[PDB]
Amino acid sequence: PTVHVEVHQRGSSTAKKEDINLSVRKLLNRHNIVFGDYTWTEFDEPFLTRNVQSVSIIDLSACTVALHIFQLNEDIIAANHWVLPAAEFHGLWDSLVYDVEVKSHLLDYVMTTLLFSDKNVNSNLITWNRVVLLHGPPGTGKTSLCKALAQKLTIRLSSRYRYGQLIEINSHSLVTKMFQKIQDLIDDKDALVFVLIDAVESLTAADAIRVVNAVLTQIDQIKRHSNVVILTTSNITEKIDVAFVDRADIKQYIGPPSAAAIFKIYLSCLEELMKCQIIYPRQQLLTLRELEMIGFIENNVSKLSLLLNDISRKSEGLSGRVLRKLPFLAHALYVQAPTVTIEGFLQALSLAVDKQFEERKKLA
Ligand SMILES: Nc1ncnc2c1ncn2[C@@H]1O[C@H](COP(=O)(O)OP(=O)(O)O)[C@@H](O)[C@H]1O
Repeated sequence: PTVHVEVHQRGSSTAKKEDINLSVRKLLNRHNIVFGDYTWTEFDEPFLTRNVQSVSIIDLSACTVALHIFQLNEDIIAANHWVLPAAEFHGLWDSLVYDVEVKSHLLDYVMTTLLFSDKNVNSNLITWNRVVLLHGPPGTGKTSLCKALAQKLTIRLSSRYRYGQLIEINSHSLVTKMFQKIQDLIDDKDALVFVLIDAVESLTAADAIRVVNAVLTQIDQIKRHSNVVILTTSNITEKIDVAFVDRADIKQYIGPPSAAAIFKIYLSCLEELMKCQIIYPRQQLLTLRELEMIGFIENNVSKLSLLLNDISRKSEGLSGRVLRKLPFLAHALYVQAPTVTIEGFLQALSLAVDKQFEERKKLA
């Protein structure tokens, strides 16, 4: 069995990754027994304190332990460009809460695609290509998940590629000049190059006819390369569109979150405010599973978690975008103070949610 361990090497570190590889594996033999996903940020060994920010075990270490040691990179006309792994995308993957194994299977699909591409599997005999489509209603994290997926793959494939690239083309819009810069990045075969075309449905809605055909033909060229992956998103979940998108061999529906997911999302927001001490004092909050084990009995330990559970349920229907914005509105409208008890914040969050749906009915 294989266990994955992501090692965040400090930007200021100059040590070889083989040295870090041996240090981290000594640390794991020390602790050796693991209960689940655990992350060390403080170390006793001074070589690790110097060169490693965090060691995270991610989903008894007699399994096969795979280390992924990476450094974050701290820093083209109509395109955004990041060198991967990018500091901007650090923590994005974990901030996206989907139902079980949406992100897992998506990672595995692209992993198999890259494996098949790397071994020159004949696609006439086994179906695969280099295009990925996430489709969903707007605000479900599709663009973020593409970026987070590109970051995960670069980190997980650090043995085959030395770094990654992400080019985000802004659909709202020389075309030869942009794809020349993309080809220069592809020319470096030590790099896994991701090209992200957001909301491709706007292309078929948009003189405008020539620009589209120019981009589709440029896409057809770069996808001929082994180190290229094309990520696309569509905010219309149902409709058919453009060839390379409709023929994408990986299609994933991304819908709005369930009440179970909303609960986790809110929990992550409340944890963050407690970490920053905007919510003070800190209090213990229960997960759904923990609530289910006590049959949802209302007592001092559970009262506030039950209240959050009920806020999550009347939040059903809202997108993730709105959900992670509501704690900001809750604080700005109903707290307006540097500090607030969790009781006060949950009440504020509840009002903010009601306000969202009042605004909704006015649009109806
Ligand atoms: N399922 C989710 N869980 C947590 N946060 C989410 C989720 N979906 C969206 N968000 C938040 O909304 C932000 C913007 O979403 P975005 O990726 O632009 O949506 P889309 O591209 O699908 O329109 C994300 O960066 C994220 O913080």
